[PDB]
This record gives sequence, C-alpha cells and structure tokens, in this order.
Amino acid sequence: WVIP
Amino acid sequence: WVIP
Amino acid sequence: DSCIQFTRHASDVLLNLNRLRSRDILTDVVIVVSREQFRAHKTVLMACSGLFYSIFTDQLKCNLSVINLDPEINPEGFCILLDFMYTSRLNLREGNIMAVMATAMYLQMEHVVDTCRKFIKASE
Amino acid sequence: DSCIQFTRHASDVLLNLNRLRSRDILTDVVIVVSREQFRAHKTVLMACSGLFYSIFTDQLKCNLSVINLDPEINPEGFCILLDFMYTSRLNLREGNIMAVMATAMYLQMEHVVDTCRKFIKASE
Ligand SMILES: O=C1Cc2cc(Nc3nc(Cl)ncc3F)ccc2N1
Ligand SMILES: O=C1Cc2cc(Nc3nc(Cl)ncc3F)ccc2N1
Ligand SMILES: [Cl-]
Ligand SMILES: [Cl-]
Repeated sequence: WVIP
Repeated sequence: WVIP
Repeated sequence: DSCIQFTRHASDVLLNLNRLRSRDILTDVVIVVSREQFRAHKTVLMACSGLFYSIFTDQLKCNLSVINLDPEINPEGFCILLDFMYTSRLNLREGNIMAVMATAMYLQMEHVVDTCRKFIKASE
Repeated sequence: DSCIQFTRHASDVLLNLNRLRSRDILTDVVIVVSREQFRAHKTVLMACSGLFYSIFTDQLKCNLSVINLDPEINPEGFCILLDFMYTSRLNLREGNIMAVMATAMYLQMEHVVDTCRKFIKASE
C-alpha cells in the first residue's frame, strides 16, 4: 500500500 | 514497454 | 517466453472498466445492501472478492441479476470497497475503518483486511 | 482525496480475469476470425480495443453473442492480441509482427501499433  |  | 510487456496496461484496463461502470455500460448485476443498490460487472466483483468468486461460480447463482448481502453489512463500507475494486484506491478514514474492515472480511478481500488491521494496530 | 492505493491491485485483477477466461467462466461473446473461434468477456475487449468499445456500445450490437471479424484478419495475430489484452504481454516475433500490427490497427489498440512501428523501424 502507498500514498498515490 | 519493458522486458518482463 | 520472449514477450514484451506494457507496464501501464493493467491500470489502463481497470480505469476503462471503471469508466464503463460510471456510464452503466454492460453492468450485469445489482448488489443490494439493505436500502441501497449498487450496479457492477460480475467479472470485476469475482476478480476482487472471494465471496463474489464463490457466488458467481455457483451453477444457480451465476444466473441471478440481483444479490442481497447480509443485513449487517454497512452500505457506505460496501461503496468504499466497490470503489477500491474499480480503482485500487481505498478511502480509509477513522470514521469508516471498522465498517470497511468488517465488509472486507465478509467479501473475502484479504489485502484490504490486512491494511485495516495494520491501521487499527497503529492507533492502539 | 486522502485514499491509500494497493500497487498490485490492477495486475491482480487482470490475472484473475485471465483465470476466468482460461476456465471459460462468465465469457459472454465468441469472436470469429475466419475458421477460428475465441471466447472472451465483452468488458475486457471494450477496455482494450477502440473497435470493441464501439461495437459493444452500439444499442443493437451490444446484444450479439457472436462477432465476425473482417476475413483479412489473421487468427494468430488476433490470438496474440487477445492474450495481450488479458496479460499485458505481447508475443511479438519477426514472423508475426506484420499480422500483429495489421490486427492492432483494425482493433484500434494504439500502444500495440506504436511498439510494432518502432520494432519495424529498427529492422530497416
Ligand atoms: O482476498 C481475495 C481476493 C480474491 C479473488 C478471487 N478471484 C478469483 N480467484 C481465482 Cl484463483 N481465479 C479467478 C478469480 F476471479 C478469489 C479469492 C479471493 N480472495
Ligand atoms: O487504443 C485504444 C484502446 C481503447 C480502449 C477504449 N476503451 C474505452 N474507452 C473509454 Cl474512454 N471508456 C471505456 C472503455 F472501455 C476506447 C478506445 C481505445 N483506443
Ligand atoms: Cl483485497
Ligand atoms: Cl494497446
């Protein structure tokens, strides 16, 4: 999961 | 396009 | 094999599937979550959720155009997860995380259940 | 928004859609390319091809379960492109590049037409  |  | 691969292909496919959903093009099922209705594509739901995969591989249920979820399921939680299926983006907030996690457990969306567990653990 | 994003989601969705195709699950159209037949999902075809997008948004054609392509289309070229739609991988070879490019122009798959043009230019 990432900060888009 | 890339070499997978 | 000796194939070449287009990096952005899968993301571009998913963006186009979400555009078809927006435009109600070739949607083939209505998911009912108490008083709310959500239109979607069975194939996208099966590709994202172990529960929908089991439902639409059943010889009788594969033919239904309406699926009613358990009354304990929160419509906002379902909406957030449906948006995630079609976009890869999850709108996880303090005010919705419990409903989102409960819905993802029911729908059998293991990666979502994983990030919810981690965000909850961080607040404890 | 303040969403989080699961990097591998779109690739995982596409892998599952290809598993449904393998297993002939919820395929809803047959594409005929002379003597050959290919089963697929209309939504995946529309998401990848400008020609299929135009076909399945037409009020009459959206309801067809069989689509016959132009007799000039090469079945191997079509097969290679159908595999690309469901996997992001293109099996481009000296012996098939002309048929693949001609098929991608017909199907309106601009990124494929682009890599074919580049590979052809490199050999000249
Ligand atoms: O957490 C999850 C997400 C998820 C999706 C699927 N989907 C499919 N699985 C296979 Cl093997 N082939 C085709 C599919 F559409 C099954 C189980 C699970 N569990
Ligand atoms: O080279 C290409 C690939 C391609 C795919 C599509 N697909 C869709 N386009 C839109 Cl805007 N919304 C939903 C779709 F399924 C249209 C045109 C083109 N041209
Ligand atoms: Cl997930
Ligand atoms: Cl393309």
